[PDB]
Amino acid sequence: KYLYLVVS
Amino acid sequence: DHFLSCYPWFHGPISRVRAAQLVQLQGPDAHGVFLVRQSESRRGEYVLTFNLQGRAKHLRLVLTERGQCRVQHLHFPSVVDMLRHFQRSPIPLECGAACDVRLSGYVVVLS
Repeated sequence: KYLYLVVS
Repeated sequence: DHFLSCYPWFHGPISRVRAAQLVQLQGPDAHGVFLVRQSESRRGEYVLTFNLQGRAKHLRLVLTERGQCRVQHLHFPSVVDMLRHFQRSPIPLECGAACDVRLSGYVVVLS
């Protein structure tokens, strides 16, 4: 539903 | 939410479906076009709705009382600075360089 950001 | 009203890309309390159709209207050529809106399911919060190869995505934005904009592990002084950052650097997704998406233009609010 809502977008998840990822860290390296 | 009243303080963001000066910006032409802020649409206020429009719905997720309306926002999705606004940024999808021009299709995959509108890759990167965005708007900002209040969240309708988690009231008090805001959403960055943008076009990713013709599909609409919704990124949550949390605003401190001072106006600072927190996006998960990212912090910015303002939503404007958040927008300018993503105009220059890709939104960090798992697919990395394979799904490079930077914010381009914006949908002007229907006022």
